[PDB]
Amino acid sequence: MGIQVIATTPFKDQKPGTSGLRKPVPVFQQPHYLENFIQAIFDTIEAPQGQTLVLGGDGRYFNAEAIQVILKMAAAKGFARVKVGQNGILSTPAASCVIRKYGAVGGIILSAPQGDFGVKFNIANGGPAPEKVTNAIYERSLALTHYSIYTAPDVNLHTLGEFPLGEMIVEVIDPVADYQALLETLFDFDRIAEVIRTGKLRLVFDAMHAVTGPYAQQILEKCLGAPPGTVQNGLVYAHDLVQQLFDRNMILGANCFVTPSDSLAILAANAQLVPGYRDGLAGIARSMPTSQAADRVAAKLGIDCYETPTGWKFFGNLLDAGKVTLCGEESFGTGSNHVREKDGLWAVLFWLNILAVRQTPVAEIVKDHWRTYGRNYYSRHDYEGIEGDRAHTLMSQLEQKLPSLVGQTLGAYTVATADNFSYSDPVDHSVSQNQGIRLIFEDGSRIVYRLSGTGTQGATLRVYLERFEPHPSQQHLDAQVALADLIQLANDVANIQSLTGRDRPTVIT
Repeated sequence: MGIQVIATTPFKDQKPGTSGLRKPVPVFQQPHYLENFIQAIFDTIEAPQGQTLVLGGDGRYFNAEAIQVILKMAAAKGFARVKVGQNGILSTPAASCVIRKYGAVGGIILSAPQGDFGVKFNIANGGPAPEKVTNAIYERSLALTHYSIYTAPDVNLHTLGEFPLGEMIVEVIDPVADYQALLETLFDFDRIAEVIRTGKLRLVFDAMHAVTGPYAQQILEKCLGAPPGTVQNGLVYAHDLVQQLFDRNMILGANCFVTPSDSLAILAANAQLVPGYRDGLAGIARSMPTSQAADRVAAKLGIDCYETPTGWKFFGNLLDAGKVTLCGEESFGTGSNHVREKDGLWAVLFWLNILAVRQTPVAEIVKDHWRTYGRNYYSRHDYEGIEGDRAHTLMSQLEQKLPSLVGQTLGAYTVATADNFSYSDPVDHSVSQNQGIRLIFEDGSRIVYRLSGTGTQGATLRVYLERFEPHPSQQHLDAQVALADLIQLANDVANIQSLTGRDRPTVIT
């Protein structure tokens, strides 16, 4: 029955941030809440005329109804076509792939405190929206008096094809096809299927949930022949398997978790074993608080190693410019220039290709990596819920002390660098300042302090502890034992206990 203007009034906290707008499901269900935010997104696209929008999500409650609103608003917007996943299903790496392949203007990914609802906006290069766009969406969400939508019955998404909706085409694509074709240009799927068939080696992963869901289903079990039950539908630690180093399948059993910090280093050190990275890496990038494990690898390969502020956001300029091929973020995962997002399956397949070529279990690959490059012991200590400006007093009192720290020896560690991390973008030349305090020692060890959640009633102080151990006989300690000396130095110099009243960290990774 056609395009309609519908009056609305602003909501107050439609401020996206790093992963898009994440609110409890009832908050997104408020009348006009979703429409307000989607309207604010579309008002940043100026020339939708012949453009394509990508659309999908992770199933889960409210996604089905939300995709129907987004389609109907896209038709009113004037998009030529919306590539939407079958049954509304599209993963974040898949959407990044699909956006990049077809030149889409961007995409809306509906994925996600456990139980929240999330709306993410990705732009033309396939990556997350930069802050200048996110802030523009939030500001528009506070000034809107109306929105446009095409009133029509819901479009069925069970079967593939092109379906009309106004002047717009609703193309229901296979969620996995394009994305699996990209993964097949990067890895030897033949050799991966072989090492699963023999079933002698555990499966390795570095991002939580990488070995679950319908993508890991179709690729690992249906395509690559893994035994049913391998993929969970909605764990042994590699450091444990190395300590325990001093007939039935193995894939189907436990999966071996390698931290994103070490995984990025190992993957880069074995990159030339796989088809997609045989000619070599252009460079590596990690978020600043990620451990320096990949630094040691880049140095031996003679490639640059970029240190960016936390976010898969800053990786984008380096990947587009060809300065970087592999990248990783502490406690989040790894990825490459094949897409513009963290990719858990990519790392899982990349590990499985290494295991198939080197013919050796994960625990030996890791033990050998540390033998060659040294181990970067690495734990994060979170102090959650400090009040607002006591954490700010902690960071200021420490920032004050930093110039005098340089050159001095505190216990066993000599300070090479004590600074407030700033990043000058080698492409943007945009400076990001005050991204955390770094104590960098000459032996290669490090202590990093960052504040998070500034804006809430409370803030979280994060302390990153890193000890570099070159001696192979010292490379299988318990991480907290190995870090004990750096721990009590980090606490003393910052005066954590005296200035926050906390005796224990809240969380210790």
